[PDB]
Amino acid sequence: ATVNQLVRKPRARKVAKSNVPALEACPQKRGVCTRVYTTTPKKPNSALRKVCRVRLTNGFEVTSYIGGEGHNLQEHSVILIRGGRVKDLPGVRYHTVRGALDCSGVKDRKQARSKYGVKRPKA
Amino acid sequence: ELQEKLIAVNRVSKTVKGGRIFSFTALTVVGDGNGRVGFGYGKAREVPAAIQKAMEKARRNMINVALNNGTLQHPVKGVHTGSRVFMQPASEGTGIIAGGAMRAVLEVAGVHNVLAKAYGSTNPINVVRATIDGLENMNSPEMVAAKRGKSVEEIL
Amino acid sequence: ARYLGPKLKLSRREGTDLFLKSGVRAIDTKCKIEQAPGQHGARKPRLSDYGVQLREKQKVRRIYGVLERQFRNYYKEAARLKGNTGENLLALLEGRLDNVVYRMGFGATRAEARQLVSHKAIMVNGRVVNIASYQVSPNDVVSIREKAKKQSRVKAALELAEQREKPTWLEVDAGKMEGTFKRKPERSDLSADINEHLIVELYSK
Amino acid sequence: KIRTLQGRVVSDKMEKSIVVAIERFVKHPIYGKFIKRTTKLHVHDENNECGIGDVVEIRECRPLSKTKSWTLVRVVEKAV
Amino acid sequence: SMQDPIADMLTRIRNGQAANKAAVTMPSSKLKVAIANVLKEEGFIEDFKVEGDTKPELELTLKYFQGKAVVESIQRVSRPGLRIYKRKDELPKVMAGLGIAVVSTSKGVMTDRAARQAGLGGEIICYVA
Amino acid sequence: MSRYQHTKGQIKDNAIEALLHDPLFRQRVEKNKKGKGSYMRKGKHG
Amino acid sequence: MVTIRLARHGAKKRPFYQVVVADSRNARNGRFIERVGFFNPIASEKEEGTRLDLDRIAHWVGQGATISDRVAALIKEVNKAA
RNA sequence: UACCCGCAGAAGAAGCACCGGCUAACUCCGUGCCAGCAGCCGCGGUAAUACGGAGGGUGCAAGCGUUAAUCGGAAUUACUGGGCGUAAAGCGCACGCAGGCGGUUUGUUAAGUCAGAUGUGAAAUCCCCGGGCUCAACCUGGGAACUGCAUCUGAUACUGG
RNA sequence: UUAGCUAGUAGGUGGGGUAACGGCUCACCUAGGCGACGAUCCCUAGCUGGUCUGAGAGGAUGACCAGCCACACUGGAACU
Ligand SMILES: [Mg+2]
Ligand SMILES: [Mg+2]
Ligand SMILES: [Mg+2]
Ligand SMILES: [Mg+2]
Ligand SMILES: [Mg+2]
Ligand SMILES: [Mg+2]
Ligand SMILES: [Mg+2]
Ligand SMILES: [Mg+2]
Ligand SMILES: [Mg+2]
Ligand SMILES: [Mg+2]
Ligand SMILES: [Mg+2]
Ligand SMILES: [Mg+2]
Ligand SMILES: [Mg+2]
Ligand SMILES: [Mg+2]
Ligand SMILES: [Mg+2]
Ligand SMILES: [Mg+2]
Ligand SMILES: [Mg+2]
Ligand SMILES: [Mg+2]
Ligand SMILES: [Mg+2]
Ligand SMILES: [Mg+2]
Ligand SMILES: [Mg+2]
Ligand SMILES: [Mg+2]
Ligand SMILES: [Mg+2]
Ligand SMILES: [Mg+2]
Ligand SMILES: [Mg+2]
Ligand SMILES: [Mg+2]
Repeated sequence: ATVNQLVRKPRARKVAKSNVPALEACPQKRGVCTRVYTTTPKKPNSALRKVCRVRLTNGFEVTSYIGGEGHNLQEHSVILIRGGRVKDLPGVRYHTVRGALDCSGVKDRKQARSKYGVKRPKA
Repeated sequence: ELQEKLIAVNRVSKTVKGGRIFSFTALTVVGDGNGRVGFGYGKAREVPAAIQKAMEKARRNMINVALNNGTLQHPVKGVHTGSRVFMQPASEGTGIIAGGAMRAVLEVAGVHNVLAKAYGSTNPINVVRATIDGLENMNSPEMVAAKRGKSVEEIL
Repeated sequence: ARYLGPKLKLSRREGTDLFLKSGVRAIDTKCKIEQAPGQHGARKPRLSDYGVQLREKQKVRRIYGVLERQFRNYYKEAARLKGNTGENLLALLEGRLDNVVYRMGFGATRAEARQLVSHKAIMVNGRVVNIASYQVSPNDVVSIREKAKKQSRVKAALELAEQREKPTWLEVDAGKMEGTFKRKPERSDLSADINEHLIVELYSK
Repeated sequence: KIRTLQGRVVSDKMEKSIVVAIERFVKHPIYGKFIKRTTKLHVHDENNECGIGDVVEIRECRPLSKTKSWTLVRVVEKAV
Repeated sequence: SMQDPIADMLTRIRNGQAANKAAVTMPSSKLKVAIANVLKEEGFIEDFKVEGDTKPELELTLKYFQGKAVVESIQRVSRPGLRIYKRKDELPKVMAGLGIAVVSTSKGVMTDRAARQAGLGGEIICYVA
Repeated sequence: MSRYQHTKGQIKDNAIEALLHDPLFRQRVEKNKKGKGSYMRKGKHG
Repeated sequence: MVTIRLARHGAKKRPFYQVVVADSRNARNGRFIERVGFFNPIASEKEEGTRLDLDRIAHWVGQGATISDRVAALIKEVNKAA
């Protein structure tokens, strides 16, 4: 605080680590589904949240959430993950991208389609 | 002539043998758009009553503020509890650049052009108090001249 | 790049008449001007601090027919310029060629004026200008070109204008169909209902 | 008139050479405090006239060794 | 130790103002005297009086208006731990020009405005509001 | 249809029983709308 | 050697040449000793397309500076005009 | 080629996100702690403005969302601009070297300091007044700025010697 | 949570070398030289004009454009 003190030893910038380090400052990354499963959320929620353990293109073995109702994923299914954690799931820091690579877009979605990789139903 | 507006209304509880007793607190602030500003903090079992009370409070215990052409006279700090507030006069057309409770109080007072910032706590009741204090303390050129025993032209 | 939807809906939303129709017929007859658009129109929710400013901004934008990025740019320009910011912004808005045309009375609506501008009906200083966002400068004469002078719409527009209140900052000739943008308008010449200050504030958060 | 610097002789062991600390009184970039910063310089001196602790005026010149590109011009305050 | 006499003087003045004391006395110095003079000129005090030969005492007469103190605020700026010097274009404006800033220039201790007029900067001793 | 990843490790004697002593088949108790665990600081729309 | 030449500085289809003294080795729009004028071949009516600080150019020539053909032409034009 | 003139005919040309609060925008149906949502707080256990669809609305628009990344908000490393009795924070207490700071008077010096100048601080960029592309972006003339450094000539209140 | 490092090492004399000053090199002489104002060692990194952000002070950054540096399959070497 004393200016002398500061001069001696200046003020440390608070070095913030990233919460999505498997991405390695990439916006997405491709990976291979090592294992696809459901798990119970932490309290106070009840669900069977669909999630996939993925071996990434850059070496990392992460686990990734799969949003939308229903998915075609299984083992050896090449997918893109994007970052974003699911709060209720212990340890999930990444979402899969619906509508990239082996992951399908959601069936019969009419709203927020772009988020679930669904094309505009032409009529 | 007096424009008045409610900043924040908040539900607060007392606990009793039965269970909880809820009540409402209304923080209002009134002013004539020239020098005068007054804030009021009313409390009642239902909201409208509380608001009314606050308004009543506000209307009495007002305070005059030395305004120069719809803005402050010099940069002023103001504090109350955690809420320490800074407010600086600014050029005609800048608008009120002010946060939360503060914005309200300024508007009713009649300052049209300010650059403010709220440091510390931004607890509405305290921050309004702080702002009012700042406004109150802020002296004019004429006043300063009077105090120091000079003409206004000598001070500038 | 243009709003192509219902026009009176916008007006309803704002609350006021934005002059998005010619004014042959009164706005109260064309719509429920008091009630807002949609299922939940009659309900009037209490508007936030943020909300009111936003609404104000929309109103102005709607009036002139400027989309958001352009509006932002204009605001920035105003800020940069010396003097009062809101006022500057207003002036800039006025300056638009389509707006000027509308004022003159060659377009019934601003939309009409814009269309005319687009279609190469309008000359600024004897040179066909096509852009509606074109800032007209002081002492610039702006005129209907001879090919567009036979249009029945133009005369109708002129007639309509004659009913309306004429601007002090222009001088327009109905027979010649040329108007001189004499000076950039003062704030007192423009409408008092517009609270430009709110708009200014909005672009500072 | 030539550019020249003053300083106390921090050592004078190495023959025909001395090291001359030069105090410069800079202001700190951020904090605004004025700090005494130091500049040791290997200075050439023929005849070995300078003592240790001695104040001495020096000028810059063509390099005389790996580390020695300053020469002394006059010694001052040579008390012990 | 006493490490700042000007600062001490300022503090004394402030305390006098707080406590509604008519006059405030302290060990005199030349710089201090100059400061006092400046204050007098600017009208933040009524008078000052240096008294004694061997160890002289400056006595400032504090000033009140409508029951309250004229010296609303009075801060050191330059201080022994951290000196502040400004150039003429960088000279501070206290209270948007209402308050004064006592600056020690090459041509003596003067108010900020005076310094500006002269066309010279210097060590900014203190602000007074 | 995805597999539930149970916390029992390697099931030996009986699967159903194991599952029953698992989070998937944990007890759920609802939050009271009125009564004991009933106080809400903020409404659903508050 | 040092030369006096145009450096292309405009947009696509709208060139604007800055006339620069420069060591010939340096790239066209790169390092240069002095900028001693400009030339605008797309310049409209009622605006100066060309402007050469002639004295500077002369000085450079004296020192031993070669001149671009285009630059020479420009100079000639300037001379004529004046 | 830009640009201009003529031809026909509304003709070939609108999506994306969002609508519990923060945050502009609300209803019905389906589901029933499931399916799902989620930035935070949380929602969903049979009347869900929070899930999914629809109608209606809001915001942006040839884009609109998501992810990543930086600064901001964050006065949350506080030089400007924080703190330490009880919230995190006074070494268990002292002595003391380096270091930081130094009562008062005169003289001198002129290092800090201040003032003026000279040289430089590339051009581009940023900003100001202009000019050119129909406007803009873009290009461009001239300025200002580049808070610096060095040297010379002064001032000497303050700090230093 | 790297505290000691350095023998051409620091300086001298004289030869040699360079376009040029110079431990650049060599022979001898002296025992120095650097280091808590961070030497040495480790990790990361091309630098600047600028760029982004910010009221500013700062923080982050160095694609494009322009200045400088280094590299040209890897490691060495010289010739012209
Ligand atoms: Mg009792
Ligand atoms: Mg566009
Ligand atoms: Mg402005
Ligand atoms: Mg929501
Ligand atoms: Mg809302
Ligand atoms: Mg959603
Ligand atoms: Mg339902
Ligand atoms: Mg929904
Ligand atoms: Mg910060
Ligand atoms: Mg704190
Ligand atoms: Mg405790
Ligand atoms: Mg504690
Ligand atoms: Mg203790
Ligand atoms: Mg002293
Ligand atoms: Mg000096
Ligand atoms: Mg100078
Ligand atoms: Mg430059
Ligand atoms: Mg133009
Ligand atoms: Mg002195
Ligand atoms: Mg002295
Ligand atoms: Mg030799
Ligand atoms: Mg030799
Ligand atoms: Mg590298
Ligand atoms: Mg900030
Ligand atoms: Mg290769
Ligand atoms: Mg090789």
